[PDB]
Amino acid sequence: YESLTKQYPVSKTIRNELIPIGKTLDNIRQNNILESDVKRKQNYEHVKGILDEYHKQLINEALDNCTLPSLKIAAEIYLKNQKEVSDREDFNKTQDLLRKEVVEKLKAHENFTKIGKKDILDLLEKLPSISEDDYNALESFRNFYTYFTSYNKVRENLYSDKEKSSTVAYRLINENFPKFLDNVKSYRFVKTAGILADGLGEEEQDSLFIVETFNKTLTQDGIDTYNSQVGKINSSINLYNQKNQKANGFRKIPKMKMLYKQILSDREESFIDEFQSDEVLIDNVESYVKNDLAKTAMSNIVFENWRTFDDLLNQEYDLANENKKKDDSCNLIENYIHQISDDIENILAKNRKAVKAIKDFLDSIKVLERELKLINSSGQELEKVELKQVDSLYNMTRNYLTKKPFSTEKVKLNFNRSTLLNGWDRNKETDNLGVLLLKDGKYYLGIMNTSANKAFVNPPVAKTEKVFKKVDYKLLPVPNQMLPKVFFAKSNIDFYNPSSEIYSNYKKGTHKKGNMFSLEDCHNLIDFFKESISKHEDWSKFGFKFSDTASYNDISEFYREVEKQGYKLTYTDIDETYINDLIERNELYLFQIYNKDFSMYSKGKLNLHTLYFMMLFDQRNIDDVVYKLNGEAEVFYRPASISEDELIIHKAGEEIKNKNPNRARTKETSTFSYDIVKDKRYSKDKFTLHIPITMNFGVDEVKRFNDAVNSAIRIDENVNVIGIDRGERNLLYVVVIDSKGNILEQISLNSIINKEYDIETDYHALLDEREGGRDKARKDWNTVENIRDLKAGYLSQVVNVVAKLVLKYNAIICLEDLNFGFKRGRQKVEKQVYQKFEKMLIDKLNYIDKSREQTSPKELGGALNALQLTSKFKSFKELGKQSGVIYYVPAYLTSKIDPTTGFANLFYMKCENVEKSKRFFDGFDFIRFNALENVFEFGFDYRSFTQRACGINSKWTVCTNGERIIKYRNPDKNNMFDEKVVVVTDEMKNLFEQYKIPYEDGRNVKDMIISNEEAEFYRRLYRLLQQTLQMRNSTSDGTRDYIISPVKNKREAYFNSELSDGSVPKDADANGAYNIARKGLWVLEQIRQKSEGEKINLAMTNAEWLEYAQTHL
RNA sequence: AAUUUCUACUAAUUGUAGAUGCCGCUACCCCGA
DNA sequence: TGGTCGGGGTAGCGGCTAAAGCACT
DNA sequence: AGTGCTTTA
Repeated sequence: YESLTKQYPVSKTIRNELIPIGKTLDNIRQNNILESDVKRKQNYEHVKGILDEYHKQLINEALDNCTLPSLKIAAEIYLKNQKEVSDREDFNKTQDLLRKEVVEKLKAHENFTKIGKKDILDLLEKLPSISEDDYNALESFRNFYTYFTSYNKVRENLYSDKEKSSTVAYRLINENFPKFLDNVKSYRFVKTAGILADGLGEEEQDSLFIVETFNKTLTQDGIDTYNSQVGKINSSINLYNQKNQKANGFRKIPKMKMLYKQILSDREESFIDEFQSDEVLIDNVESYVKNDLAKTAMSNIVFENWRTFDDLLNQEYDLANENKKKDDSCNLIENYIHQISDDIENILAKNRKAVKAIKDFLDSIKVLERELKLINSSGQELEKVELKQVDSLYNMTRNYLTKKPFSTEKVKLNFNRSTLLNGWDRNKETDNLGVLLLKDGKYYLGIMNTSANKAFVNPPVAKTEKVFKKVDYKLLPVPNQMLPKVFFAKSNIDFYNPSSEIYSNYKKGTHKKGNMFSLEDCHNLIDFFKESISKHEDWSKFGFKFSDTASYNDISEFYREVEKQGYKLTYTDIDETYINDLIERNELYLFQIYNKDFSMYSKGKLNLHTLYFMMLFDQRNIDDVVYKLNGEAEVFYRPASISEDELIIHKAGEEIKNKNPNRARTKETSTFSYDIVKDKRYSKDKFTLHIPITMNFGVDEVKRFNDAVNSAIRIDENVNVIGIDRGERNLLYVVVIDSKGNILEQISLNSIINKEYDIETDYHALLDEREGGRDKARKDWNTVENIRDLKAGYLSQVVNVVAKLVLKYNAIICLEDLNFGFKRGRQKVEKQVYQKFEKMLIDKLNYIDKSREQTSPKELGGALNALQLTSKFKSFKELGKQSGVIYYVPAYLTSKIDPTTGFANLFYMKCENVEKSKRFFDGFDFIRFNALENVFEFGFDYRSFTQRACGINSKWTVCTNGERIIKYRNPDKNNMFDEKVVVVTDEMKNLFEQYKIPYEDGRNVKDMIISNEEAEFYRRLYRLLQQTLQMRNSTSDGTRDYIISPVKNKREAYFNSELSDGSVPKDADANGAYNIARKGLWVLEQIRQKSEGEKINLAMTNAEWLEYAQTHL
């Protein structure tokens, strides 16, 4: 499995730590960044609600009020069967948004705001603010490096693929017209809204047949006009919705109309305009006739009852009168809350009034909205008026904590250079302000001061032999763009004439995508590029070796060859004393980096991320196709969190005890030094970096899952398979196997152990009893352990275990499916944390690394070339397919039950009627009894059962022997139950003695039982019949294992889990893991059966699975 | 009870063993004061 | 069941982005 | 005769 190595350009962002070195307090202000007092954020009442609010004008004065409304502009049946046979993929385009130029009509108006042109947001005041304590008019701050592609322009594509299901400006026309073709295929006499709308009497629209400018719902008036009034009238009326019949209540949750949820620009942008008095203004100042009704209590300020008159009317018949469920008219029991919305006869009429009296008044109308319940004004009036137009902006007034990660109004400050760190190339040394440097071992970092940026352009040669080595590099970005950018600029055209024919060819674009042309002229263009780069000196410093003239790289291949060669790092000696001589002038912000790892006596193994950063500048290695520093690397300061006083800590003499068993025993004193210990990471200030990384830079191929597995598929080196399962006693018991089902491991991941350190961790009961502690402590207050953080850490540790197993035994991972599977079901892990375990196991299997103090990195797990075992995942919808080396198989009717009979659920369902029970018995061949082993054995054949193709060969004779510890129900003493049957046999000898039947003849005693008729007799016979087959034991507290299949496995084995043999699963969930492994080997055989890049589906049928499980020997 | 970040660690020790894309685009969900 | 406020996550939704003209004071 | 840069490409 030596393929799959650096076969996908993965990328990461190392998050390292900074500490200064030298003086490192350069500036007179002592900030060293000058992001130390922004002051733009405290008392933000002047500025709040300006930019994002005037986005409302920016959208309103640009969108097209009168679009091309006609759905019939396509002029097409679509698909009603009244058309020609030849579709020719045109009808699906008619379903699709085949129009193009409505965006062109949208963008007709540039639409700058009343307050200011873009220049007010682009002119550099070079200040954090201009506003004042009294008021502000055109407040702004400096530009901060390309807001355009990032913050505000994302809102300006509404008919596009923005990947959010609310900007519904074209999915409405995409969906409603197919729905109307359905509504004319069938007719609307099944829906309730056609006539429940006692008035309008329509499902959605005033007249459903006609088209309409549905974007009226998108604007300020919102979906209230579309929905809210008929929502209000929807109540206990229409008793046939509450009294079933052929229609008008065809389902319990119909709600037959909906326009899809409010657009991104809605729930947003309350009312305010450019005025010379400022307000925080979270509330509707224009007009709050809105009422988000929530109709339970009226006059709750001055009534104090959650239901107004229901509280007054009665208190006994609220529960004394029987509920509606068993005793089914809704209009007499629930119509109270529908007639409760008695409308207020009048229209607190108030606006933002008293702010001018003193400088500080904040929230008048917000307090009015808070204290007053919704105004009960904008009702319904039995017909769907523009009532409740301003719920859409009260929806800004509420939930304002939810929507605001980043607009352009709140970007953070940094060094006095917007482009900080955008590129650390040779030529851009002067402007990008960044410089890399390092001594031996300690990795330094330099940032030039703004005053003397050009001071570093002249490094004098070495004088003293105290080096302070400095690193620089050189590259060539985006060669699709730089190559046409250079040699076609008007300046370089003057400095070097190109041929007019080639310029004409490129301007018309003969050589671009989608054309047949003279390949010799394409070669002429390529030569023009090559020789005009030969003209250069800065570009010519690169060792560029492009292709040959016999057949040159295509233009995409040309840019690939340009990009992959274009990166070279080097270094030059610098006098340390000279750095000391210059830093006095406050001209260079120096830094250096370390963490837990960089310390020689700290011999312990490295963190994985300090290995990458350390090996990045491994100057002895070229790092040609290995990690390359790239892109912006913005820094981040945080302040100190917790004080030393709050750090409660013992002084010298802290011989405290160990929490762990087997180390609280051996070393209870906890021998230690007296550098007394505590988490210090929050005890001080901090500086942090982000270094983007393109691990496996320059790799020339992105591939797929079949590509990411088929190399293993031809020649195996992987045949083993990991099983995974969960259960009660073991949380996540795992089982690996071999090709032919030989179990090779039985380790419970409840227990893990540091083998190299070779001291037992006793992880069992540090897992199960600790999560039990969380279970019994989380009910009343938020425990220290989050509800899933311990599971996250445990699964994180398990990733190392499974990765080591994969690399040791060659085994491939075969986690259970959760799509072809049916239920959600009772589970040991509640919210499908197993799903994010799949995600984590993919995410790490993108790349184990040793991460030790010294390395010889030329290895598969040597941190140079990490094996990319699985390609990246896209979606859980994409899951259910083989994610590289993480296959999936279903898990249903086999997670608990061995397949030897498998009828844990009885082959028939439970019997109630006496004659049906008799018929159910009559399929049996013989019910018998032998007093030797006391076995009251039975007999039956497969063919006489429902679903007579599900199983295969149910001719086995279910026996009855051995004890069972089954979970009785004997609720006499408040849900008591007998913990066991004494033995499964002999509990019905008394039942036979009730009739005194000759049960020792060897006859089919059934012949008498059909003649016997007693309800309790057959009820108890049912209980013992289901219980003798209950082959999994309900393990007690202080668990005991008994996997006891009544059918013999040819040797009276019963797969008895009390035994010690390895092939026998030790526990029930271990047997389930074994079953998942046996499905895993089958799906691997299914894959091997194929012989092309095409692969059959991963799924299984229950019949086929039961067939193979029967034929597992 | 030590970190750069998270779980758990004491683990010969101002540390141990294993894991992680930071800013960022706005959305859904699912049950609930 | 449209009835209102969540409430915290879930999943598919920018990244893994760096030189050169060019209009510049 | 020009440094900031938003532009491109």
